[PDB]
Amino acid sequence: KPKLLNKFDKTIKAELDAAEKLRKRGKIEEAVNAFKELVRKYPQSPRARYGKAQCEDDLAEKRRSNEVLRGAIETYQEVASLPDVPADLLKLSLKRRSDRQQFLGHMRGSLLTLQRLVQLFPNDTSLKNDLGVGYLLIGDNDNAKKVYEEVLSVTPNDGFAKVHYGFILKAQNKIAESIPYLKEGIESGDPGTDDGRFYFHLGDAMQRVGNKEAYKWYELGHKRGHFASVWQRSLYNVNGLKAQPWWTPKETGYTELVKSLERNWKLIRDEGLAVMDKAKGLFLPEDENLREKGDWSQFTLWQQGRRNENACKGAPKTCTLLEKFPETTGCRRGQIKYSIMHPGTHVWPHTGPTNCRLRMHLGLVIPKEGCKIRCANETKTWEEGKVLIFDDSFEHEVWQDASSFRLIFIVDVWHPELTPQQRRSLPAI
Amino acid sequence: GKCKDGLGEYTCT
Ligand SMILES: O=C(O)CNC(=O)C(=O)O
Ligand SMILES: [Mn+2]
Repeated sequence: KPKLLNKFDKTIKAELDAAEKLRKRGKIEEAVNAFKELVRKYPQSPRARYGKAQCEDDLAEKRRSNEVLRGAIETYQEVASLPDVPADLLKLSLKRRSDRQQFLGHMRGSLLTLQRLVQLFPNDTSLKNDLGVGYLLIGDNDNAKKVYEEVLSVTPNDGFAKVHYGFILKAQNKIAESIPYLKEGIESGDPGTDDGRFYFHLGDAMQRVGNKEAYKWYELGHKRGHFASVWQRSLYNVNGLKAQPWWTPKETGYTELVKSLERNWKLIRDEGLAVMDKAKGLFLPEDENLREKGDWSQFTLWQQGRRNENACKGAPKTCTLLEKFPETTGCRRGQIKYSIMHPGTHVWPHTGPTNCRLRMHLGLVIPKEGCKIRCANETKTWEEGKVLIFDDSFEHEVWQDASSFRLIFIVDVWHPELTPQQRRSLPAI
Repeated sequence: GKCKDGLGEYTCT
């Protein structure tokens, strides 16, 4: 289907075919030298150049080297610099460049590549879509929205553009506006629309607007292998881990940590209260759109397994206490933080991003009534000096209708059934 | 942005 040979390359199709054959046979070692020879002989051949790039790519796989892949990334661009490059070959070479640049984390660089691709092929919708993703991976939702808007003006039926437009809208708290786009987009069945993210956010948006069809999409999302279950909808998961909403200290194995938190809960409280009084700026409002209403702020000591030095100067003994416990201070997919919630607060039902952590709550200041937390189908309350443990990858919801503030201490731990190796390798969240 | 309590970002890692 794809024509990759220009006028000149057709006159050397034999040599080019010869070289490619070696690559396909896995003999990626001598296939390089073969294309390197053709490149030397025909320094303007796009197909010879693309051949070199592809072998360098495979070599990066075999060797698992970033420098050789970095080299392939440049060779892929080299192809685009040559004269008389066929469109199909031009598109292929630059697409793969972007792909691998995103693999290496050169998202900024992958963007310029995608912008170039859209400039070179202004009629290709799928490239505009990929450009949109490029913007989303750098947190540039504004430019991503423009792109998908640009796409839908020309192609209102593109499901990919719809889910992504819906995703951006919901992230903008345009809840009602987002639903038709997420729904129609998934239903379109286009490639790239069967993503757990869109199932996750469609249902949440539905829940927020009182649409009882929400769990119909959680159910479908589960049936298509995105959610471990209808209640547990985290997307960054290690499959197999014991999954249950509520845990007991003994069940986690982290009994020393719990003892330490409960035995020393008052110094933990006092340092938190002291920050409230003399440094309330260290408490930052919740900024993930998880609130329907009310005041909710958090004072973070650890995140992604990294100690916040300045924060710990506000809770020095607490931080000194926790340094003893690497199961939490080394949890690169959790946090350690004070969490204060005031009356008139309701937190939407929600789920955390990963099943790789369990979440501990130490009661510090708990009003006699008004404060409760539901995880799955069971609601519980906090007690001062007592630890609650739940898996926040399960849907959970929170209320604060007391007559004064409620302070807790949140301590995340690695899921106990995670092997030491897993705890070392898992990318941070 | 980071995904601390939820899944708001297009990618969390
Ligand atoms: O901190 C609070 O009051 C509520 N906490 C949560 O919902 C959580 O830890 O995931
Ligand atoms: Mn939560």
